[PDB]
Amino acid sequence: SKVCEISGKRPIVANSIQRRGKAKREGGVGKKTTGISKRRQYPNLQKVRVRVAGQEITFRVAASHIPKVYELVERAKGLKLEGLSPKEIKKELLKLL
Amino acid sequence: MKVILLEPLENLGDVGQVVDVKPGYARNYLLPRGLAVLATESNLKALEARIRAQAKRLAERKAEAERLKEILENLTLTIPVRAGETKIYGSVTAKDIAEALSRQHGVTIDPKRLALEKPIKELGEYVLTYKPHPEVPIQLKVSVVA
RNA sequence: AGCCGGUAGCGGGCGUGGAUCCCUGGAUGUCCGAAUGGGGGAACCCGGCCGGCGGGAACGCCGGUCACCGCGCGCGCGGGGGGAACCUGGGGAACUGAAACAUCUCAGUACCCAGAGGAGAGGAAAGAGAAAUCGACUCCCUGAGUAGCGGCGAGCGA
RNA sequence: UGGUUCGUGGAGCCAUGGGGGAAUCUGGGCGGACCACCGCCUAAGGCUAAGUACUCCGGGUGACCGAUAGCGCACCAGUAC
RNA sequence: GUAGGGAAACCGAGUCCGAACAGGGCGCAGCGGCCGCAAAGUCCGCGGCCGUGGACCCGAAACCGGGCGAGCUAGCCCUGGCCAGGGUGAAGCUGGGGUGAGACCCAGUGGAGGCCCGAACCGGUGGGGGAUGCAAACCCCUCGGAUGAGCUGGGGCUAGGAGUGAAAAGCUAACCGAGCCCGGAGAUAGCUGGUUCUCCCCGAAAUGACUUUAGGGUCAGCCUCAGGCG
RNA sequence: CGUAGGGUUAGGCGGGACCUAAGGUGAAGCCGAAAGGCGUAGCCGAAGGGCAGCCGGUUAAUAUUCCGGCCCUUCCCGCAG
RNA sequence: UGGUGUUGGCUCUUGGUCGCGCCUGCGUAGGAUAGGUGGGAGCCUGUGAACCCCCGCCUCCGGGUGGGGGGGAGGCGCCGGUGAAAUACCACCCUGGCGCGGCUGGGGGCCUAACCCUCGGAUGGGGGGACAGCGCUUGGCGGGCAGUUUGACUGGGGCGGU
RNA sequence: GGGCCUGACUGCGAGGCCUGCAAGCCGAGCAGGGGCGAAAGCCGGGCCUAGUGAACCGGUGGUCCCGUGUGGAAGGGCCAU
RNA sequence: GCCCGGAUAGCUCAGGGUAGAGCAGGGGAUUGAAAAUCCCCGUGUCCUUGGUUCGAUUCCGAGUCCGGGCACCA
Ligand SMILES: [Mg+2]
Ligand SMILES: [Mg+2]
Ligand SMILES: [Mg+2]
Ligand SMILES: [Mg+2]
Ligand SMILES: [Mg+2]
Ligand SMILES: [Mg+2]
Ligand SMILES: [Mg+2]
Ligand SMILES: [Mg+2]
Ligand SMILES: [Mg+2]
Ligand SMILES: [Mg+2]
Ligand SMILES: [Mg+2]
Ligand SMILES: [Mg+2]
Ligand SMILES: [Mg+2]
Ligand SMILES: [Mg+2]
Ligand SMILES: [Mg+2]
Ligand SMILES: [Mg+2]
Ligand SMILES: [Mg+2]
Ligand SMILES: [Mg+2]
Ligand SMILES: [Mg+2]
Ligand SMILES: [Mg+2]
Ligand SMILES: [Mg+2]
Ligand SMILES: [Mg+2]
Ligand SMILES: [Mg+2]
Ligand SMILES: [Mg+2]
Ligand SMILES: [Mg+2]
Ligand SMILES: [Mg+2]
Ligand SMILES: [Mg+2]
Ligand SMILES: [Mg+2]
Ligand SMILES: [Mg+2]
Ligand SMILES: [Mg+2]
Ligand SMILES: [Mg+2]
Ligand SMILES: [Mg+2]
Ligand SMILES: [Mg+2]
Ligand SMILES: [Mg+2]
Ligand SMILES: [Mg+2]
Ligand SMILES: [Mg+2]
Ligand SMILES: [Mg+2]
Ligand SMILES: [Mg+2]
Ligand SMILES: [Mg+2]
Ligand SMILES: [Mg+2]
Ligand SMILES: [Mg+2]
Ligand SMILES: [Mg+2]
Ligand SMILES: [Mg+2]
Ligand SMILES: [Mg+2]
Ligand SMILES: [Mg+2]
Ligand SMILES: [Mg+2]
Ligand SMILES: [Mg+2]
Ligand SMILES: [Mg+2]
Ligand SMILES: [Mg+2]
Ligand SMILES: [Mg+2]
Ligand SMILES: [Mg+2]
Ligand SMILES: [Mg+2]
Ligand SMILES: [Mg+2]
Ligand SMILES: [Mg+2]
Ligand SMILES: [Mg+2]
Ligand SMILES: [Mg+2]
Ligand SMILES: [Mg+2]
Ligand SMILES: [Mg+2]
Ligand SMILES: [Mg+2]
Ligand SMILES: [Mg+2]
Ligand SMILES: [Mg+2]
Ligand SMILES: [Mg+2]
Ligand SMILES: [Mg+2]
Ligand SMILES: [Mg+2]
Ligand SMILES: [Mg+2]
Ligand SMILES: [Mg+2]
Ligand SMILES: [Mg+2]
Ligand SMILES: [Mg+2]
Ligand SMILES: [Mg+2]
Ligand SMILES: [Mg+2]
Ligand SMILES: [Mg+2]
Ligand SMILES: [Mg+2]
Ligand SMILES: [Mg+2]
Ligand SMILES: [Mg+2]
Ligand SMILES: [Mg+2]
Ligand SMILES: [Mg+2]
Ligand SMILES: [Mg+2]
Ligand SMILES: [Mg+2]
Ligand SMILES: [Mg+2]
Ligand SMILES: [Mg+2]
Ligand SMILES: [Mg+2]
Ligand SMILES: [Mg+2]
Ligand SMILES: [Mg+2]
Ligand SMILES: [Mg+2]
Ligand SMILES: [Mg+2]
Ligand SMILES: [Mg+2]
Ligand SMILES: [Mg+2]
Ligand SMILES: [Mg+2]
Ligand SMILES: [Mg+2]
Ligand SMILES: [Mg+2]
Ligand SMILES: [Mg+2]
Ligand SMILES: [Mg+2]
Ligand SMILES: [Mg+2]
Ligand SMILES: [Mg+2]
Ligand SMILES: [Mg+2]
Ligand SMILES: [Mg+2]
Ligand SMILES: [Mg+2]
Ligand SMILES: [Mg+2]
Ligand SMILES: [Mg+2]
Ligand SMILES: [Mg+2]
Ligand SMILES: [Mg+2]
Ligand SMILES: [Mg+2]
Ligand SMILES: [Mg+2]
Ligand SMILES: [Mg+2]
Ligand SMILES: [Mg+2]
Ligand SMILES: [Mg+2]
Ligand SMILES: [Mg+2]
Ligand SMILES: [Mg+2]
Ligand SMILES: [Mg+2]
Ligand SMILES: [Mg+2]
Ligand SMILES: [Mg+2]
Ligand SMILES: [Mg+2]
Ligand SMILES: [Mg+2]
Ligand SMILES: [Mg+2]
Ligand SMILES: [Mg+2]
Ligand SMILES: [Mg+2]
Ligand SMILES: [Mg+2]
Ligand SMILES: [Mg+2]
Ligand SMILES: [Mg+2]
Ligand SMILES: [Mg+2]
Ligand SMILES: [Mg+2]
Ligand SMILES: [Mg+2]
Ligand SMILES: [Mg+2]
Ligand SMILES: [Mg+2]
Ligand SMILES: [Mg+2]
Ligand SMILES: [Mg+2]
Ligand SMILES: [Mg+2]
Ligand SMILES: [Mg+2]
Ligand SMILES: [Mg+2]
Ligand SMILES: [Mg+2]
Ligand SMILES: [Mg+2]
Ligand SMILES: [Mg+2]
Ligand SMILES: [Mg+2]
Ligand SMILES: [Mg+2]
Ligand SMILES: [Mg+2]
Ligand SMILES: [Mg+2]
Ligand SMILES: [Mg+2]
Ligand SMILES: [Mg+2]
Ligand SMILES: [Mg+2]
Ligand SMILES: [Mg+2]
Ligand SMILES: [Mg+2]
Ligand SMILES: [Mg+2]
Ligand SMILES: [Mg+2]
Ligand SMILES: [Mg+2]
Ligand SMILES: [Mg+2]
Ligand SMILES: [Mg+2]
Ligand SMILES: [Mg+2]
Ligand SMILES: [Mg+2]
Ligand SMILES: [Mg+2]
Ligand SMILES: [Mg+2]
Ligand SMILES: [Mg+2]
Ligand SMILES: [Mg+2]
Ligand SMILES: [Mg+2]
Ligand SMILES: [Mg+2]
Ligand SMILES: [Mg+2]
Ligand SMILES: [Mg+2]
Ligand SMILES: [Mg+2]
Ligand SMILES: [Mg+2]
Ligand SMILES: [Mg+2]
Ligand SMILES: [Mg+2]
Ligand SMILES: [Mg+2]
Ligand SMILES: [Mg+2]
Ligand SMILES: [Mg+2]
Ligand SMILES: [Mg+2]
Ligand SMILES: [Mg+2]
Ligand SMILES: [Mg+2]
Ligand SMILES: [Mg+2]
Ligand SMILES: [Mg+2]
Ligand SMILES: [Mg+2]
Ligand SMILES: [Mg+2]
Ligand SMILES: [Mg+2]
Ligand SMILES: [Mg+2]
Ligand SMILES: [Mg+2]
Ligand SMILES: [Mg+2]
Ligand SMILES: [Mg+2]
Ligand SMILES: [Mg+2]
Ligand SMILES: [Mg+2]
Ligand SMILES: [Mg+2]
Ligand SMILES: [Mg+2]
Ligand SMILES: [Mg+2]
Ligand SMILES: [Mg+2]
Ligand SMILES: [Mg+2]
Ligand SMILES: [Mg+2]
Ligand SMILES: [Mg+2]
Ligand SMILES: [Mg+2]
Ligand SMILES: [Mg+2]
Ligand SMILES: [Mg+2]
Ligand SMILES: [Mg+2]
Ligand SMILES: [Mg+2]
Ligand SMILES: [Mg+2]
Ligand SMILES: [Mg+2]
Ligand SMILES: [Mg+2]
Ligand SMILES: [Mg+2]
Ligand SMILES: [Mg+2]
Ligand SMILES: [Mg+2]
Ligand SMILES: [Mg+2]
Ligand SMILES: [Mg+2]
Ligand SMILES: [Mg+2]
Ligand SMILES: [Mg+2]
Ligand SMILES: [Mg+2]
Ligand SMILES: [Mg+2]
Ligand SMILES: [Mg+2]
Ligand SMILES: [Mg+2]
Ligand SMILES: [Mg+2]
Ligand SMILES: [Mg+2]
Ligand SMILES: [Mg+2]
Ligand SMILES: [Mg+2]
Ligand SMILES: [Mg+2]
Ligand SMILES: [Mg+2]
Ligand SMILES: [Mg+2]
Ligand SMILES: [Mg+2]
Ligand SMILES: [Mg+2]
Ligand SMILES: [Mg+2]
Ligand SMILES: [Mg+2]
Ligand SMILES: [Mg+2]
Ligand SMILES: [Mg+2]
Ligand SMILES: [Mg+2]
Ligand SMILES: [Mg+2]
Ligand SMILES: [Mg+2]
Ligand SMILES: [Mg+2]
Ligand SMILES: [Mg+2]
Ligand SMILES: [Mg+2]
Ligand SMILES: [Mg+2]
Ligand SMILES: [Mg+2]
Ligand SMILES: [Mg+2]
Ligand SMILES: [Mg+2]
Ligand SMILES: [Mg+2]
Ligand SMILES: [Mg+2]
Ligand SMILES: [Mg+2]
Ligand SMILES: [Mg+2]
Ligand SMILES: [Mg+2]
Ligand SMILES: [Mg+2]
Ligand SMILES: [Mg+2]
Ligand SMILES: [Mg+2]
Ligand SMILES: [Mg+2]
Ligand SMILES: [Mg+2]
Ligand SMILES: [Mg+2]
Ligand SMILES: [Mg+2]
Ligand SMILES: [Mg+2]
Ligand SMILES: [Mg+2]
Ligand SMILES: [Mg+2]
Ligand SMILES: [Mg+2]
Ligand SMILES: [Mg+2]
Ligand SMILES: [Mg+2]
Ligand SMILES: [Mg+2]
Ligand SMILES: [Mg+2]
Repeated sequence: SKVCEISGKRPIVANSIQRRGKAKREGGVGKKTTGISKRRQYPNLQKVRVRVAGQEITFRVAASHIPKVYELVERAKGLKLEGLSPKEIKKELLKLL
Repeated sequence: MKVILLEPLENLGDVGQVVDVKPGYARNYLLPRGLAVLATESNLKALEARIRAQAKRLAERKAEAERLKEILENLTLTIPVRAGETKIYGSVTAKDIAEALSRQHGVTIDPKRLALEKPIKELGEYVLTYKPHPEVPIQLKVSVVA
């Protein structure tokens, strides 16, 4: 899952820490680390289809910024849009950011 | 997710009212079918801009009717006809009552807005009903004479 | 006042009417190469359009123009590739040390990638931290192997 | 999860992949869990010389080498092979 | 450096443990006639040794990163080529026989097959030779397959914990139980080897305790030098 | 082998200005931290398809190439049907 | 594999806490169906009584009760008899039931519009369908793979012994 | 064998044994508050030599020593186990 | 160390107003018996100690023993 086109959220590198033992605060000797290795945390990317000036535009977006898509659809009502292709439309909708 | 209904909808609300729905129902159903719009702030005052006009435009329709109920309830359109003892040879229609008003008092009147189902064939004093705007009706005193 | 590079000789020339030679600007600059008309096993092969040359229409040569991508109202402008180290960002080992070994160490180092520029990063407090105080950021000394962190081991370290 | 001296520790701070999701100064963040009090500072927009680094390049200088040394190459060397 | 004691608050030539004025721990105090010399300490130089660094020099078998190889070899893909000559004689067909019709029988024809013999071609069984070779796998005699799961040219694809494998851990450019090159890198080596002028004095140990320790270490023992005591 | 001089002649032979095969590449499109990985048509890709020359003579050295004899292909323009 | 996001519409029937309703509560003595306690000689009835019918009903099968169609001057308490606890009316509540309202969670039936597949026709038709896929998080199986560990003494080492 | 009892003490400890270290062992006497004995005196477990495990990490009772601007708190320290 | 359990007759298991039931054991009926079957019969501090109530299997508390489960191990 690549990149949110609205927020620019992208996959980040994380660790995955494996622990044994009873935490000190529960009365145990404490926690011991039995493995640390690398992994990727991904943005929850989804498709959002909307029709703008009679053209289907598809966004790859983190579920965080889903309502931001419709916001740009509003702000495009003052724009002169008809005649352009679904590519040029998406460009305009994004420069409003 | 509050949105603005643009159509009365089954167990949601009346057009112009703002109600709450789950997001999926909104952005995947109500919105692409024109059935509503999201209740942003931009098209929120836009809604207050319409309830404002309609309030004042409907009150002007009530205020102009009064600027004629005052007149018409303070006068007598007198219609001289040709008649024998009681019954007229011709008749006086709303059209006649209309043009006769424009003749004497010069008030312009819509004859189709006058409560006359049968043309008038008998001398006397009549008080009829004039409804320019409903719930604001006028009682016109009109004297027909030979 | 000599000169036609190393480089002498053969055979021929130039210079006080200022050469050779040294500096700056300019002109020329085959083909390949980011390579960019298109193709291709780099330095080869094959085209469109405009103008020219030959007896020239076929054929060939000469000059000009023609890639992709981005950005602004078909026209412009910009991008590409390279550069000894140095710099920022995105990824990121292991031997080794712990006299075995896994947490820890080596080290965010080696290396890969993107980008930058003569530097780059950073930078004008939602800061510091106890001074009733200071007053952007960067770099050097000191603070200090301190405070602390640590299978409280080996070590790490403001 | 990462960063910091901080390896889960009483673990704050800065950064953020997921979920929930505010207010405009009588708003908000910080002073190492947390609460009070007392103070510090104004987040989610951008730019900014100089002092810093390096040495393909040019010059100056060595209690630097002197042809098995000094650069791999003093010489037609990143060559012959 | 000039004050230490205590985990600390803290006190201070003291302090901590303690109820203590108890007891104990760790601490506290120049030579000569105000002048001079010496000295705590500290600064710089020199020397021995220790810590961190590759740390006396040379040497692994290996681990890891980024690249380079399928012109050798293995499999597959696309497109071409090659297999003298001879021998055997399946099915089917035709005719004859047979029967109620058949099954089936004989003859002829026919030309099948991981069929047979044997060159080219592809192999490499036994023996001998070669063994600083003609050759880092060859030569001679002999022997297997030779229409097939056949052999072979040109164009291609698949690679390093990965390929490919009628399976041998085979092969992946003349050593593959994990290729090659450059890099981390002077990896690490408690092991083995090596360690360069002269003279003078002294002079060991191969034991004990503990040790994932036993051919390695830490302390003690034994050697040496300096200052002091006598 | 050393030094010098000379020698390779094509519309028809082979390849190109022709076609496609595996495969490679790749406007559309799809995917991946970056580098990049895919991908229909299209383009490239040959010892496969396609396409018009045979015999003799000559040089120290080239010959279906030069020469001789006899044949043929495509492109342009013109005339005729 | 649970929670959650992407993720929506309509129903059916549930359950768990919270507020209120109305009661269910029958060992033995006894009038009879005695929750626990306390208050209290008056609660009632035209602001519908002593009897007939539907039943919500729960019945311990003896009885409890409501709202309806019955109904046009009547009830039961103090008194008590035996009680550990007197009965009426009123209330604070326990063990329990459900009528209603709150958040809720659970399953089940359907739908289409997200998302997925398909359709020479693609702002559309068809099928799957809020499942699947994909994101963050939970626990588990996991030599397919990775990093490693697998002691010493020893009349050689192993085995044995220590 | 019996009576009374809890010294199977608290705060310390001259001086020694043993010994590479670290440990192990024996100890008179002073103070607090006690048991027994008329008293002298004895008693800091057991005739004696085996019946044991350094540190790290954490639990529990106490102490009120530290408490990250300040008052608390979180968390440590100390004594005991 | 923490939560959930149990104990009831000889073995097993059921349980605010009872002390239960089955199997083992006793005789009696029954056959050639080995039986099944039929019968009647016993076997309790319900672990113990406080408390609850008018009362105690229950309910509470607290200890004893034995079951389960959880986490831990310097
Ligand atoms: Mg994790
Ligand atoms: Mg605690
Ligand atoms: Mg841990
Ligand atoms: Mg830890
Ligand atoms: Mg990993
Ligand atoms: Mg998507
Ligand atoms: Mg969507
Ligand atoms: Mg749509
Ligand atoms: Mg979010
Ligand atoms: Mg959200
Ligand atoms: Mg913004
Ligand atoms: Mg008329
Ligand atoms: Mg000359
Ligand atoms: Mg000359
Ligand atoms: Mg002159
Ligand atoms: Mg001049
Ligand atoms: Mg020039
Ligand atoms: Mg080009
Ligand atoms: Mg090209
Ligand atoms: Mg031209
Ligand atoms: Mg000419
Ligand atoms: Mg021309
Ligand atoms: Mg040309
Ligand atoms: Mg051109
Ligand atoms: Mg590039
Ligand atoms: Mg550049
Ligand atoms: Mg860097
Ligand atoms: Mg970085
Ligand atoms: Mg790696
Ligand atoms: Mg590591
Ligand atoms: Mg390691
Ligand atoms: Mg290792
Ligand atoms: Mg090291
Ligand atoms: Mg090691
Ligand atoms: Mg080691
Ligand atoms: Mg090892
Ligand atoms: Mg290691
Ligand atoms: Mg590590
Ligand atoms: Mg290192
Ligand atoms: Mg590190
Ligand atoms: Mg980096
Ligand atoms: Mg480097
Ligand atoms: Mg500068
Ligand atoms: Mg700068
Ligand atoms: Mg500012
Ligand atoms: Mg300020
Ligand atoms: Mg600062
Ligand atoms: Mg100030
Ligand atoms: Mg300033
Ligand atoms: Mg510093
Ligand atoms: Mg200091
Ligand atoms: Mg640390
Ligand atoms: Mg460390
Ligand atoms: Mg660290
Ligand atoms: Mg570090
Ligand atoms: Mg820092
Ligand atoms: Mg850190
Ligand atoms: Mg952290
Ligand atoms: Mg960390
Ligand atoms: Mg922290
Ligand atoms: Mg924050
Ligand atoms: Mg967040
Ligand atoms: Mg405001
Ligand atoms: Mg404020
Ligand atoms: Mg506020
Ligand atoms: Mg903040
Ligand atoms: Mg602060
Ligand atoms: Mg805070
Ligand atoms: Mg604070
Ligand atoms: Mg501040
Ligand atoms: Mg600011
Ligand atoms: Mg900031
Ligand atoms: Mg800048
Ligand atoms: Mg300036
Ligand atoms: Mg600067
Ligand atoms: Mg330098
Ligand atoms: Mg220089
Ligand atoms: Mg120089
Ligand atoms: Mg010299
Ligand atoms: Mg030399
Ligand atoms: Mg040299
Ligand atoms: Mg020499
Ligand atoms: Mg030398
Ligand atoms: Mg050089
Ligand atoms: Mg050399
Ligand atoms: Mg050089
Ligand atoms: Mg040399
Ligand atoms: Mg050379
Ligand atoms: Mg101290
Ligand atoms: Mg004290
Ligand atoms: Mg004292
Ligand atoms: Mg003392
Ligand atoms: Mg001195
Ligand atoms: Mg020495
Ligand atoms: Mg030393
Ligand atoms: Mg080294
Ligand atoms: Mg080093
Ligand atoms: Mg070394
Ligand atoms: Mg050294
Ligand atoms: Mg390794
Ligand atoms: Mg390994
Ligand atoms: Mg590699
Ligand atoms: Mg390669
Ligand atoms: Mg091959
Ligand atoms: Mg090959
Ligand atoms: Mg073929
Ligand atoms: Mg053959
Ligand atoms: Mg044949
Ligand atoms: Mg044959
Ligand atoms: Mg044959
Ligand atoms: Mg024969
Ligand atoms: Mg024969
Ligand atoms: Mg035959
Ligand atoms: Mg035939
Ligand atoms: Mg036959
Ligand atoms: Mg024949
Ligand atoms: Mg045959
Ligand atoms: Mg055969
Ligand atoms: Mg044969
Ligand atoms: Mg054969
Ligand atoms: Mg055979
Ligand atoms: Mg061969
Ligand atoms: Mg052989
Ligand atoms: Mg062979
Ligand atoms: Mg033989
Ligand atoms: Mg042999
Ligand atoms: Mg050999
Ligand atoms: Mg041979
Ligand atoms: Mg032979
Ligand atoms: Mg032979
Ligand atoms: Mg043979
Ligand atoms: Mg044979
Ligand atoms: Mg043969
Ligand atoms: Mg054969
Ligand atoms: Mg044959
Ligand atoms: Mg074949
Ligand atoms: Mg082949
Ligand atoms: Mg082939
Ligand atoms: Mg071949
Ligand atoms: Mg090939
Ligand atoms: Mg393959
Ligand atoms: Mg491959
Ligand atoms: Mg490998
Ligand atoms: Mg590798
Ligand atoms: Mg494999
Ligand atoms: Mg094979
Ligand atoms: Mg090789
Ligand atoms: Mg090789
Ligand atoms: Mg090989
Ligand atoms: Mg091998
Ligand atoms: Mg290996
Ligand atoms: Mg390996
Ligand atoms: Mg190897
Ligand atoms: Mg090889
Ligand atoms: Mg090689
Ligand atoms: Mg390299
Ligand atoms: Mg390097
Ligand atoms: Mg290293
Ligand atoms: Mg080395
Ligand atoms: Mg090693
Ligand atoms: Mg060794
Ligand atoms: Mg030696
Ligand atoms: Mg001496
Ligand atoms: Mg001697
Ligand atoms: Mg000895
Ligand atoms: Mg010894
Ligand atoms: Mg040991
Ligand atoms: Mg050993
Ligand atoms: Mg041994
Ligand atoms: Mg050993
Ligand atoms: Mg050794
Ligand atoms: Mg020693
Ligand atoms: Mg001695
Ligand atoms: Mg001696
Ligand atoms: Mg000595
Ligand atoms: Mg001496
Ligand atoms: Mg002496
Ligand atoms: Mg020659
Ligand atoms: Mg020639
Ligand atoms: Mg010709
Ligand atoms: Mg052409
Ligand atoms: Mg083509
Ligand atoms: Mg594209
Ligand atoms: Mg990736
Ligand atoms: Mg590409
Ligand atoms: Mg590609
Ligand atoms: Mg393709
Ligand atoms: Mg073409
Ligand atoms: Mg082509
Ligand atoms: Mg190609
Ligand atoms: Mg081609
Ligand atoms: Mg061809
Ligand atoms: Mg063909
Ligand atoms: Mg051909
Ligand atoms: Mg041809
Ligand atoms: Mg011909
Ligand atoms: Mg000639
Ligand atoms: Mg020839
Ligand atoms: Mg010829
Ligand atoms: Mg000719
Ligand atoms: Mg014509
Ligand atoms: Mg999951
Ligand atoms: Mg869901
Ligand atoms: Mg359905
Ligand atoms: Mg649909
Ligand atoms: Mg569709
Ligand atoms: Mg559809
Ligand atoms: Mg559909
Ligand atoms: Mg459907
Ligand atoms: Mg459904
Ligand atoms: Mg789902
Ligand atoms: Mg979760
Ligand atoms: Mg997991
Ligand atoms: Mg396993
Ligand atoms: Mg393994
Ligand atoms: Mg598996
Ligand atoms: Mg393996
Ligand atoms: Mg071990
Ligand atoms: Mg051994
Ligand atoms: Mg031995
Ligand atoms: Mg032995
Ligand atoms: Mg022995
Ligand atoms: Mg022996
Ligand atoms: Mg022996
Ligand atoms: Mg053994
Ligand atoms: Mg006694
Ligand atoms: Mg007494
Ligand atoms: Mg002593
Ligand atoms: Mg000792
Ligand atoms: Mg002992
Ligand atoms: Mg005493
Ligand atoms: Mg006494
Ligand atoms: Mg006494
Ligand atoms: Mg006494
Ligand atoms: Mg004593
Ligand atoms: Mg210990
Ligand atoms: Mg430790
Ligand atoms: Mg501790
Ligand atoms: Mg405590
Ligand atoms: Mg305090
Ligand atoms: Mg504080
Ligand atoms: Mg306070
Ligand atoms: Mg305080
Ligand atoms: Mg504490
Ligand atoms: Mg504590
Ligand atoms: Mg505390």
